[PDB]
Amino acid sequence: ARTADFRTLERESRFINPPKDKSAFPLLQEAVQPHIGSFNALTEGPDGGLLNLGVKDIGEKVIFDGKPGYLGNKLSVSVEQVSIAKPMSNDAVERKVYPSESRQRLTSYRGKLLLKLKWSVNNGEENLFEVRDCGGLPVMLQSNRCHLNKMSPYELVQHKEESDEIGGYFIVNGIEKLIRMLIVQRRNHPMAIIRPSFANRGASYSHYGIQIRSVRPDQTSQTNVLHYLNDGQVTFRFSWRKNEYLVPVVMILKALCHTSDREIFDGIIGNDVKDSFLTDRLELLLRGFKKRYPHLQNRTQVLQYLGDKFRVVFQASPDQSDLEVGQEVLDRIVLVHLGKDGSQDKFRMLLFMIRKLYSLVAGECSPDNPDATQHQEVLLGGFLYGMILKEKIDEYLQNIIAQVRMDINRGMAINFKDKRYMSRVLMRVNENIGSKMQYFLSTGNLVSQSGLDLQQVSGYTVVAEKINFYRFISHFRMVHRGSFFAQLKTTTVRKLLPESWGFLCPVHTPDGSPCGLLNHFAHKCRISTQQSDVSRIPSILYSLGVAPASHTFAAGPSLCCVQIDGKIIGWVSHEQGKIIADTLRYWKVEGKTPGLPIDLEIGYVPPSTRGQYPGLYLFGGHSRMLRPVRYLPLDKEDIVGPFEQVYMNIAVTPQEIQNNVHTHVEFTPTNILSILANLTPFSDFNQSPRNMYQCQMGKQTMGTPGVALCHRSDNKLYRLQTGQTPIVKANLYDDYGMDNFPNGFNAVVAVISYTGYDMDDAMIINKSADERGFGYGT
Amino acid sequence: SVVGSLIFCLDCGDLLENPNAVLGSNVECSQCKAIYPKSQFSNLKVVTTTADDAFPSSLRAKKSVV
Amino acid sequence: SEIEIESVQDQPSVAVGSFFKGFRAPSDTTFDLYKKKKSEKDEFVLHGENERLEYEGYTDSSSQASNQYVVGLFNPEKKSIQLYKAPVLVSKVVSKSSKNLRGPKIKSLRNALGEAFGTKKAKKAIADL
Amino acid sequence: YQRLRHMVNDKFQVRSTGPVNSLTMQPVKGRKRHGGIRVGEMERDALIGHGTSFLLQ
Amino acid sequence: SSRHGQKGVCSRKWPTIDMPFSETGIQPDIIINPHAFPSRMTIGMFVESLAGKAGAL
Amino acid sequence: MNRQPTLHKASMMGHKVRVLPNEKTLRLHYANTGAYNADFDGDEMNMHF
Amino acid sequence: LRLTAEGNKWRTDILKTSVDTGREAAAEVTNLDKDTPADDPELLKRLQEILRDNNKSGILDAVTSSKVNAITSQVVSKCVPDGTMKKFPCNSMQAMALSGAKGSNVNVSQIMCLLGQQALEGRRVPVMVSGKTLPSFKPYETDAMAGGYVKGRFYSGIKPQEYYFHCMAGREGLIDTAVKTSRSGYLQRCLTKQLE
Amino acid sequence: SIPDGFKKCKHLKNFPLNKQQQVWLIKFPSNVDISKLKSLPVTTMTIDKHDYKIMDDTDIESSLTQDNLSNMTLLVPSESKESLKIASTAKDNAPLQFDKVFSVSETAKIPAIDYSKVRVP
Amino acid sequence: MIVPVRCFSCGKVVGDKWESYLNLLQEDELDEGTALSRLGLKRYCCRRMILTHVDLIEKFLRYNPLEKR
Amino acid sequence: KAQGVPIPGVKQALEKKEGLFRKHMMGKRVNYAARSVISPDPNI
Amino acid sequence: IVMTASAAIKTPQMTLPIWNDVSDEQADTFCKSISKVLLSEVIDKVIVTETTGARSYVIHMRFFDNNEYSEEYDVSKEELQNVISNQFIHLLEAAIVKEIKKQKRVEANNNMNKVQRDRQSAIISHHRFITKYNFDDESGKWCEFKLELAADTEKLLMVNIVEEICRKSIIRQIPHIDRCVHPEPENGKRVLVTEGVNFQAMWDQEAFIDVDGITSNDVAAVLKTYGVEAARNTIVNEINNVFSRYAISVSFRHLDLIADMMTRQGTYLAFNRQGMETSTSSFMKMSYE
DNA sequence: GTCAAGTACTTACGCCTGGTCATTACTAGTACTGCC
RNA sequence: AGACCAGGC
Ligand SMILES: Nc1nc2c(ncn2[C@@H]2O[C@H](COP(=O)(O)CP(=O)(O)OP(=O)(O)O)[C@@H](O)[C@H]2O)c(=O)[nH]1
Ligand SMILES: [Mg+2]
Ligand SMILES: [Zn+2]
Ligand SMILES: [Zn+2]
Repeated sequence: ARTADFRTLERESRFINPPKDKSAFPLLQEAVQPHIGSFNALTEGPDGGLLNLGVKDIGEKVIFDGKPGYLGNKLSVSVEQVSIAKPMSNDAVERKVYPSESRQRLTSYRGKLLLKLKWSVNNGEENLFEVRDCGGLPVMLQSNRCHLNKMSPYELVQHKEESDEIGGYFIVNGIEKLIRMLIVQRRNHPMAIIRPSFANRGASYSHYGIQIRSVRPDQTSQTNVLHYLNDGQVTFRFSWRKNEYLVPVVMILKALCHTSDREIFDGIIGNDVKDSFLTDRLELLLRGFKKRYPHLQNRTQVLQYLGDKFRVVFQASPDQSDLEVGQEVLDRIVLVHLGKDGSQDKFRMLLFMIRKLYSLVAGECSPDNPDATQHQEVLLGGFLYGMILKEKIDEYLQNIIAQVRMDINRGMAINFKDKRYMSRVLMRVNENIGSKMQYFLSTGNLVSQSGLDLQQVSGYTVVAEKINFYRFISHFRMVHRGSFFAQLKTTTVRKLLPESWGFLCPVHTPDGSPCGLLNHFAHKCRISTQQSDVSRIPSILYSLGVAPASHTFAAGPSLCCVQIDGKIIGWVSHEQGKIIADTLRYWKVEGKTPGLPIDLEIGYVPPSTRGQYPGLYLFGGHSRMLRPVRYLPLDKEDIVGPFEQVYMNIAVTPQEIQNNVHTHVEFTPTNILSILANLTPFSDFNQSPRNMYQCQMGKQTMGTPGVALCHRSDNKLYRLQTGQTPIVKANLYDDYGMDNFPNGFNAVVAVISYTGYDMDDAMIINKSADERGFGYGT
Repeated sequence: SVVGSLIFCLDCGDLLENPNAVLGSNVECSQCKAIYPKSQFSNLKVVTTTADDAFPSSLRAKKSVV
Repeated sequence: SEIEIESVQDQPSVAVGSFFKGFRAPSDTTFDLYKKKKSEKDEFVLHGENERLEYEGYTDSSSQASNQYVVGLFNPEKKSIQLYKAPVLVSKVVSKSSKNLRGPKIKSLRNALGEAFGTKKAKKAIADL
Repeated sequence: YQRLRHMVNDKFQVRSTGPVNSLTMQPVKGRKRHGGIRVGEMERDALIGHGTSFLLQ
Repeated sequence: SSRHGQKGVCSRKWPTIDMPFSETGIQPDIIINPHAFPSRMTIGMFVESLAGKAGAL
Repeated sequence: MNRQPTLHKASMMGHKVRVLPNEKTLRLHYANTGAYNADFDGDEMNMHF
Repeated sequence: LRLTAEGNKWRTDILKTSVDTGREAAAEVTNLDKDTPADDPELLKRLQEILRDNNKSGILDAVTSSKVNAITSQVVSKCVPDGTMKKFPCNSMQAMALSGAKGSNVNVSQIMCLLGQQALEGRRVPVMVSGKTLPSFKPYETDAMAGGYVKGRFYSGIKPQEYYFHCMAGREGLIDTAVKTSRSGYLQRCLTKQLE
Repeated sequence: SIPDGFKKCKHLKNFPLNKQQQVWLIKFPSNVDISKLKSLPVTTMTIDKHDYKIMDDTDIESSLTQDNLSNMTLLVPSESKESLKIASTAKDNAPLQFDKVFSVSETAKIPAIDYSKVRVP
Repeated sequence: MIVPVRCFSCGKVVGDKWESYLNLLQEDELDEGTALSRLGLKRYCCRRMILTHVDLIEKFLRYNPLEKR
Repeated sequence: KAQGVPIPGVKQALEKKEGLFRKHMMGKRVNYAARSVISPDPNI
Repeated sequence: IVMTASAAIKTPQMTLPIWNDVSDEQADTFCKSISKVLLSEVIDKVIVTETTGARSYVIHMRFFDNNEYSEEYDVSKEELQNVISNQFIHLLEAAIVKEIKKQKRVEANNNMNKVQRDRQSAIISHHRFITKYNFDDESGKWCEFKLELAADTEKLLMVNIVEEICRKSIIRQIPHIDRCVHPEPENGKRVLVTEGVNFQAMWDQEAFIDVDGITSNDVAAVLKTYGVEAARNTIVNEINNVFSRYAISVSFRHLDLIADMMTRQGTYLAFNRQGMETSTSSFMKMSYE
């Protein structure tokens, strides 16, 4: 019985005829599902993909006449549907262009981008829906807009691509570009943050604060930061364009809903009325608002005050009333992940965020580490490609108003209802959005007038090398923290932290300057790329023991808060709260429950002494980090996340299970290492700086890039002539199809001082081995 | 309707004025325009202990050890 | 131990409101109970009135899809209780003085400096020179 | 084993003369542009520490 | 390189009649220095040498 | 001969030359490598004439 | 780099002394009595208080490291060279370590006896917010293995939770190699310009 | 100001308010058949051959250490059976606060870890 | 890519044993130990050629520029 | 010293590393010099 | 040492040679007099009681037992009363008046002895708005003083205020010295290491400390009081024991010139753009930065 | 006159090799074409 | 000549 085996009779047969059905080695395709499945999600899915939802968030933007006290006619122009076509070439009837033809032309493999406008006039008299092509949009390979989507490895050979060719990359000017992943703060979760830079906001700012990063349903982000002032009050903070703004939160609390002034008291303070720290710091807040703003005594008067201030910077029209532009402040800034028709749920989360900040300054909590991967989230590169596509058709929808701004100002021959007038102004605007995307992929620079919620501005695309298959598969698993963090003389951001167990590889990290910052995944870490279900989960938390958030009067660490994807569902005690963290785990693995998905992350934070803020936090949204683990009652696959993992006891091997303390075990202790880290042989015998060098050098080898080298046209390429499969190999070597791409040669290596020409790091070769083709390459 | 150093209205929950910054025998709500007497608001009493970590010392460390 | 049940009121008879601590009212303030016949996901509306305030409330239709609150009246001499199927209503106190207070529709550059950054103020002090 | 891509043939840059820069008349940065290697500040002072002064010039 | 971080340039393509040879008749085709091991502690390369040769036999 | 980083002054010395016929690499003796701080895992080093 | 059957018996019976070192070192720092159980609620209360402070957790990780490094010196001075299967000068590993050809005694200690304590920035392995050092270990356990003291030589191999602790100390040597030379290279740059 | 379908209830039912009698606010999930029940513990019980966990939630709507902290004011019918009023029986013009709050809730037994089938040697 | 003539370490002609090896694994069902031994591969420097040859030219030859497909 | 991506003035062609003193006076590109990978050699 | 010439050194120390005649018990009790004692280090807890309705504070403060802090810190009951009277209330008034200006944008009886009425009468006389004072004259356990405000003032914290004044009020501080520690004798000699530099204040303790053997750490504080050549000798010995920890041998001919270049003008000049402004060569200054 | 609180300003290892990218709007003009 | 990216020691 073989302990392992090459399969010579199987791999030679798979070289002769590729499978006419689905591909062998399906584990290779699961390493690019975060790249493929994110670009699929911006085109298809519920609600028309994540690009139709991003159109709906931009909305209608108007500009009036000067023809006579009405302003004229409205021109409520909009986009309502964006759609991408597969790439077709025009030589009459259109042919299907395959990316083999696009590599040889040294052009960009790109498909047609079709926006349809809504040229409304006078709030709905007549509309002029005209589909307008906006240049060629660069489509990435093996997506639902590429022609390699549902092809067999037989048909991928007949279209010259490669048999087990994984997509995941854009072809831009004949160069296989690739958008990197970025690690960033989790969505929908306000983490208490201590930073000395919070004190430079002005006068009497402390270093205590809280910070939520909400995301809209189109995967666009927005932060909402609360600062603690030493004066006794607190201060909201946001940014709309690239500049900051500072609002006192009682103005925002009185704007979100109709509030009694004890509702602000009752939301923060629970039954701990006799807490003298919490009462007196709240005395300063409400009296300090009545002192500064003696007016503004109901909802509709606070809301008109806040709308008048931010009117000139939200580009509000002369049509918009102060009250209805005040909601446009609240709909697009404060805690946007609840959206419209969530004003109560935005309100409860604010009262939660004040109390967590008041419990932070009391010392009864700990600052959440923003660099620890417990509180981290992934920008997939596909969702960044949809965030940038929103703000280039937001700007395009504004460029067709700045053109009828000058036309009002300079010219006079204007009729908004004329079909030829629309067809004259749209010949004056830069419709070529696809060149503005091809400029992004070719350069990496992020040109946006409203700079997105992430810090860096450059380096978003990296040339996928195809210099080695170890190099090529490594681009699709690498995670970069940011270019802000590279040019920084600190050390504690680069450390290997134990929250990265089974998510980030401890080994696969480049030596030198990017050490600790660019690091790859464990190979079973998969990223959620679509919205998991939420809808049945409060229906099966209220029957489990949760009293709802509308009939509660509870806050503080003495209770625990129940939050599904960032909204309070209700309130329950700590002792009952740990039962319905364990009951939902038993019901999500036993898949008979029709509402708990397996892909749910149930993070329970138990009450402690001056630790993390306690509460049950359920997460099910996009862009999370997930890994499989085996759950010991009813042995089945359980899927957990990084925020979840730091309070449960998974055992590394089924012999080190201890009685009544362990809940899960790993499937294997080899799914903590990366792709490249599992392939070094007997890795547990090396010194750890020497395992980190093979992950770096082994993807710099002269090997075989592919077998379509007749049909490639890349500017530099390294091919080793006669490669071999190793005797000594992990079982993941034969599982990712690495026999399709040899990288070296089984060399008879004599560990001997014999020569004197190989002492310090050097080595020598037999001459008549190299006369016989040993290690030859072109 | 008296919690801590502050008072509220019994009818809409509005934070009432400071009863010593307002003239005699009457305190009016700024939203209900209902008026409470200065009696029944006799004295505002609040005790507040320091946070039991504010004074780190060698002698504090011997409290839990002994 | 055990608690005995006499009957279960299957009809809308009473209800529960939750305002805040110290909510009182004059004794003539009476309330209204509204109902549309759906299936057993009932959605009610509370309405009330005195001279200077309005008392209006509503059910939580997002959370009453799975909850069923019941008020009981227990005799401690016996072990018997009745059961009254009573909803619990999110309610709020609407004023009348500051209810319809409102500014103008549109109050016809430096205006965004009440909510501005600490060096945004210092740069426009240079813009006056 | 493995053969890495760091062959000698992408090295062994040598210059006797060649193209010079325009505004400094110094040799050009580059192997492919047939230019010179730099004797920077950290090599200059270690060429003072020998006490040799015609090697510096 | 090996698969254990044992990088190093080629230094002389050493001729076959000047190499060590076995009683088996073979001659190696890479000589590596043993001194690259103790400061580096890459014993995964030593156990690969047993596991490689026991596999080819 | 010279090798970066030229930390101390004995990282930049003066050698004689023996011209070798075969390949395109510099040939350094082992006694010099303690003072240049040089290993043979792909170090390149300057040659000023 | 093998040891005798007598040598591994010496090795595996001194490493049995380390099974209670992490608790005796914990009970010394927290000033609870000796021979307290590892699941004592008074011990688990004060260990959670030690974790929340940076300075109080510096002396917990210094007393425990002072004892498990005393276990390490007992293993190496017994098993080397007295418990080696092939000895000097035939032991080619130890011949180039004694003579200073390449290596050290601390290298052949990790090859043949014990890899030892994995030191972070003066400390042991960093701890999570919960009190676990890794998901494999229970929260706040007084085991010496749970704080980075690994008992696996490179000849036999390191456990997967010992492997992950050895990757923390391995990266830290590469971080100080890369980024911290920008602080020392500007020392010589300022020192030379005045003294040229 | 009445929205669609919201019919006002004309007539209402009894509410007999007079160691004396106590007012309990008891929670039930929607899948509980209340229309025939007899027992209730102080613990767990059986409803349709299924166990349900029952607790005491006095310390959320009020607190266990301080009098007069109630928020859920009970609404009672008037002396007309036509409209609703605040509960009042003490001649103090204060609402009648709840005494005992019972929260019927679902529960399910997690099986213990079979240490003999998962600890493979 | 294709089978190496004249193995690297000693110099024995090896390149003709490849298609016989695939015969001695498929038709005559023998394991890899016997099938290398019957082909006269006694030294393990010879035995690591035919055992671990990838023979990747069969994946190359399915990209033929000189025939319609 | 000029309010306004910006165009480098005549001061900034002198100041730092990538200036004129450090980049082109204190250290220069040189003629008559080579650089190649080293291989060890006894019998030297 | 070299690059910044930091007179604001990160951790100043001072080595004090104990005499060969005085006892080891006479040392670790002597260091209790030098090592400072904050008012923070003697208070168990402070219980304020704000009254309003004429806002009026009741600043009750609870110490430890007199058998507990006078054993640890050697602080008498009488000296603890003066720090409250003459150091703490004066600094408490310096913060309450500072806020009111800028916000405009169990126990026994009373007549035990009339000296308590007289000592209360001085506090009402000398201070600004303190209307009561009492101190535990038999056990030192508690102090309690009233503090009055007007109704014009909005609400002060007066616990965060009271804490930070207790952290700044000193019982027995020798200036620029925080803690005096007696370590084990390293290489023979008896050594007393302080966490602060003040040579003038340590010249008073002749009988305890050898005053002609006091080496130190701060190369600029010894420049100020022991002339130039002691700072030149301190800079070599403070740069020698940074290569002595790492077992790096560098001779005293290089450490001599780096010393003598940094003290070539009598002051203590760094190696940076400030320390080279006094130089003849202008291109050397135009080459550095 | 003296002492502050806050600003403004400068630094941040050496050498070496590859690749890619690079101004945009618009505005007035000459020419193309549909038209009567 | 820059901007970024990927490296080598
Ligand atoms: N001044 C700098 N020198 C460097 C830099 N990177 C590498 N080096 C030099 O290159 C050498 C790299 O050594 P390594 O990082 O590989 C440590 P290692 O244990 O692998 O050395 P060996 O034991 O000789 O293999 C070292 O001597 C350094 O002086 C750098 O960024 N700056
Ligand atoms: Mg090297
Ligand atoms: Zn009111
Ligand atoms: Zn052979």
